[PDB]
Amino acid sequence: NKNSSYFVEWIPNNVKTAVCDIPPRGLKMSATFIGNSTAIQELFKRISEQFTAMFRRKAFLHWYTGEGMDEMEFTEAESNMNDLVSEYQQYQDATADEQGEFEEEGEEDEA
Amino acid sequence: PDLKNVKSKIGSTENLKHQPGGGKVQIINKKLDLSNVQSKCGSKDNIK
Repeated sequence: NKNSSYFVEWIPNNVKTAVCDIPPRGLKMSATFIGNSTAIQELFKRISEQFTAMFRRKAFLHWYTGEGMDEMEFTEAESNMNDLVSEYQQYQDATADEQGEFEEEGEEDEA
Repeated sequence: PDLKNVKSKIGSTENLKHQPGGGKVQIINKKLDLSNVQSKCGSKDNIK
Protein backbone atom coordinates (compact mmCIF):
# COMPACT_ATOMS: atom_id res chain seq x y z
CA ASN A 1 0.00 0.00 0.00
CA LYS A 2 2.90 2.40 0.72
CA ASN A 3 4.84 1.54 -2.49
CA SER A 4 2.28 0.38 -5.13
CA SER A 5 3.94 2.33 -7.98
CA TYR A 6 7.06 0.07 -7.92
CA PHE A 7 4.89 -2.90 -8.84
CA VAL A 8 3.60 -4.40 -12.02
CA GLU A 9 -0.04 -3.42 -11.69
CA TRP A 10 -1.48 -6.19 -13.90
CA ILE A 11 0.18 -8.69 -11.50
CA PRO A 12 -1.98 -7.57 -8.52
CA ASN A 13 -0.71 -8.79 -5.08
CA ASN A 14 2.94 -9.51 -5.86
CA VAL A 15 3.97 -11.47 -2.78
CA LYS A 16 4.80 -15.02 -1.81
CA THR A 17 5.36 -15.68 1.89
CA ALA A 18 6.85 -18.73 3.59
CA VAL A 19 7.46 -18.83 7.35
CA CYS A 20 9.75 -21.41 8.92
CA ASP A 21 9.64 -21.87 12.72
CA ILE A 22 13.41 -22.37 13.04
CA PRO A 23 15.61 -19.21 13.32
CA PRO A 24 19.26 -18.55 12.43
CA ARG A 25 21.74 -19.81 15.07
CA GLY A 26 21.53 -18.18 18.42
CA LEU A 27 19.32 -15.32 17.27
CA LYS A 28 15.64 -14.54 17.53
CA MET A 29 14.55 -14.03 13.97
CA SER A 30 15.29 -13.32 10.32
CA ALA A 31 13.91 -13.01 6.81
CA THR A 32 15.18 -13.75 3.25
CA PHE A 33 14.07 -11.72 0.18
CA ILE A 34 14.01 -12.95 -3.42
CA GLY A 35 12.67 -10.10 -5.64
CA ASN A 36 11.83 -9.84 -9.35
CA SER A 37 12.18 -6.15 -10.21
CA THR A 38 12.53 -5.07 -13.85
CA ALA A 39 15.42 -2.85 -12.59
CA ILE A 40 17.60 -5.84 -13.29
CA GLN A 41 17.55 -4.58 -16.89
CA GLU A 42 20.11 -1.92 -15.89
CA LEU A 43 22.75 -4.67 -15.34
CA PHE A 44 22.06 -6.35 -18.69
CA LYS A 45 21.91 -3.01 -20.40
CA ARG A 46 25.44 -2.32 -19.00
CA ILE A 47 26.77 -5.67 -20.00
CA SER A 48 25.26 -5.42 -23.48
CA GLU A 49 26.65 -1.84 -24.09
CA GLN A 50 30.05 -2.93 -22.72
CA PHE A 51 30.13 -6.12 -24.89
CA THR A 52 29.24 -3.93 -27.94
CA ALA A 53 32.31 -1.75 -27.28
CA MET A 54 34.65 -4.73 -27.11
CA PHE A 55 32.95 -6.62 -30.00
CA ARG A 56 32.58 -3.96 -32.80
CA ARG A 57 36.40 -3.69 -32.50
CA LYS A 58 37.40 -7.40 -32.06
CA ALA A 59 38.83 -6.67 -28.62
CA PHE A 60 39.88 -9.79 -26.76
CA LEU A 61 38.05 -11.72 -29.41
CA HIS A 62 41.15 -13.54 -30.76
CA TRP A 63 41.39 -15.37 -27.43
CA TYR A 64 37.88 -16.91 -27.69
CA THR A 65 37.75 -17.43 -31.49
CA GLY A 66 41.20 -19.02 -30.67
CA GLU A 67 39.20 -21.56 -28.70
CA GLY A 68 37.12 -22.26 -31.77
CA MET A 69 34.04 -20.04 -31.25
CA ASP A 70 32.52 -18.78 -34.45
CA GLU A 71 31.62 -15.07 -34.84
CA MET A 72 27.95 -16.26 -34.97
CA GLU A 73 28.36 -17.60 -31.42
CA PHE A 74 29.10 -14.15 -29.91
CA THR A 75 26.45 -12.52 -32.26
CA GLU A 76 23.68 -14.91 -31.29
CA ALA A 77 24.65 -14.40 -27.65
CA GLU A 78 24.56 -10.58 -27.87
CA SER A 79 21.34 -10.77 -29.92
CA ASN A 80 19.99 -13.13 -27.28
CA MET A 81 20.86 -10.74 -24.44
CA ASN A 82 19.45 -7.76 -26.43
CA ASP A 83 16.20 -9.64 -26.83
CA LEU A 84 16.03 -10.26 -23.08
CA VAL A 85 16.69 -6.52 -22.50
CA SER A 86 14.12 -5.53 -25.20
CA GLU A 87 11.55 -7.73 -23.39
CA TYR A 88 12.34 -6.27 -19.98
CA GLN A 89 11.34 -2.88 -21.36
CA GLN A 90 8.08 -4.44 -22.54
CA TYR A 91 7.35 -5.68 -19.03
CA GLN A 92 8.37 -2.39 -17.40
CA ASP A 93 5.73 0.22 -16.43
CA ALA A 94 3.28 -1.59 -18.62
CA THR A 95 -0.45 -1.10 -18.63
CA ALA A 96 -3.30 -3.69 -18.82
CA ASP A 97 -3.71 -2.90 -22.54
CA GLU A 98 -5.68 -5.10 -24.95
CA GLN A 99 -4.15 -4.45 -28.34
CA GLY A 100 -6.77 -2.43 -30.27
CA GLU A 101 -6.48 0.23 -32.97
CA PHE A 102 -8.31 3.40 -34.11
CA GLU A 103 -11.72 2.93 -35.81
CA GLU A 104 -14.45 5.25 -37.19
CA GLU A 105 -18.16 5.37 -38.00
CA GLY A 106 -19.90 4.18 -41.11
CA GLU A 107 -23.21 5.14 -42.68
CA GLU A 108 -26.86 4.64 -41.95
CA ASP A 109 -28.15 5.81 -45.38
CA GLU A 110 -28.67 2.27 -46.75
CA ALA A 111 -29.24 1.92 -50.56
CA PRO B 1 64.61 3.95 -47.99
CA ASP B 2 61.06 3.21 -49.14
CA LEU B 3 58.24 1.10 -47.62
CA LYS B 4 55.90 1.21 -50.63
CA ASN B 5 52.77 0.18 -48.60
CA VAL B 6 52.25 -0.89 -45.00
CA LYS B 7 49.19 -1.27 -42.71
CA SER B 8 47.97 -2.20 -39.24
CA LYS B 9 47.03 -5.69 -38.02
CA ILE B 10 44.26 -6.66 -36.63
CA GLY B 11 41.31 -4.79 -35.19
CA SER B 12 38.57 -2.20 -35.85
CA THR B 13 39.56 -1.85 -39.58
CA GLU B 14 38.46 -5.52 -40.12
CA ASN B 15 35.10 -5.01 -38.31
CA LEU B 16 33.43 -2.33 -40.44
CA LYS B 17 30.82 -4.61 -42.04
CA HIS B 18 29.44 -6.30 -38.90
CA GLN B 19 27.55 -3.96 -36.48
CA PRO B 20 25.93 -6.27 -35.37
CA GLY B 21 22.31 -5.66 -36.39
CA GLY B 22 19.36 -5.57 -33.95
CA GLY B 23 15.86 -7.12 -33.78
CA LYS B 24 12.19 -6.84 -32.65
CA VAL B 25 10.05 -7.91 -29.68
CA GLN B 26 6.32 -8.44 -29.19
CA ILE B 27 3.78 -9.26 -26.52
CA ILE B 28 2.57 -11.72 -24.88
CA ASN B 29 -1.18 -11.13 -24.84
CA LYS B 30 -4.42 -12.96 -25.76
CA LYS B 31 -8.14 -13.02 -25.14
CA LEU B 32 -10.64 -15.70 -24.27
CA ASP B 33 -13.91 -16.59 -26.15
CA LEU B 34 -17.13 -15.74 -24.23
CA SER B 35 -19.59 -16.58 -27.06
CA ASN B 36 -20.88 -19.93 -25.56
CA VAL B 37 -21.77 -18.58 -22.11
CA GLN B 38 -25.17 -18.51 -20.32
CA SER B 39 -26.20 -18.53 -16.62
CA LYS B 40 -26.42 -21.97 -14.95
CA CYS B 41 -29.35 -21.24 -12.59
CA GLY B 42 -32.51 -20.12 -14.33
CA SER B 43 -36.01 -20.07 -12.78
CA LYS B 44 -37.46 -16.65 -13.88
CA ASP B 45 -39.02 -18.06 -17.10
CA ASN B 46 -41.16 -20.34 -14.92
CA ILE B 47 -43.51 -17.23 -14.67
CA LYS B 48 -45.02 -18.93 -17.73
